[PDB]
Amino acid sequence: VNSFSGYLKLTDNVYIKNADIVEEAKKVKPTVVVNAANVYLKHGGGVAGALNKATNNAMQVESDDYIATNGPLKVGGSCVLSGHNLAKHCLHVVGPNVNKGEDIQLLKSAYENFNQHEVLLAPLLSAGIFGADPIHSLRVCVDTVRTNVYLAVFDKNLYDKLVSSFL
Ligand SMILES: CCOC(=O)Nc1cccc2c1[nH]c1ncnc(NN3CCCC3=O)c12
Ligand SMILES: [Cl-]
Repeated sequence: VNSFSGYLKLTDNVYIKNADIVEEAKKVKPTVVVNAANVYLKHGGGVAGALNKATNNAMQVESDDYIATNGPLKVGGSCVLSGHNLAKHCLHVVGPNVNKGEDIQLLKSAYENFNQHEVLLAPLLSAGIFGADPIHSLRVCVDTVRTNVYLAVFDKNLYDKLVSSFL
């Protein structure tokens, strides 16, 4: 048993809710919140901008030190950093950005990072400003992640479409 509340169960291990991931994280304080990161960990907008804003820019400060030491992530890759006031840890995962021409096939690799964590609160990778079809992202999530994932979908109309179209 865990403290995630109000989720619809899609599969044995995937759950979904219409929620603002920032508010969900602040309420639940999960062990792991997933950020929709880019390779430079520049948290300017979308989920990343909102998560970083909620940390009063501490996420960005930590991220800039990480990049200065390690260089950029790979598309499809991840790193574990602090969750600040939102979670114990933040798993920064880079899904392919279709608006940059990045290979949508890398979305499966991105979701594989979730399997290193028993339970996660996460957004749909490559959705929103990353330009992929969220219905496709949900399918890849369900077919790739084997650990317990709680998906927060900000947009109510999209949430309803994701549920109603789920196979
Ligand atoms: C002050 C904090 O409040 C907010 O950021 N609210 C808010 C506004 C607009 C969109 C989202 C949002 N929260 C979200 N959490 C998670 N995925 C969000 N969108 N995506 C990104 C990919 C698919 C999707 O529904 C949003
Ligand atoms: Cl977004």
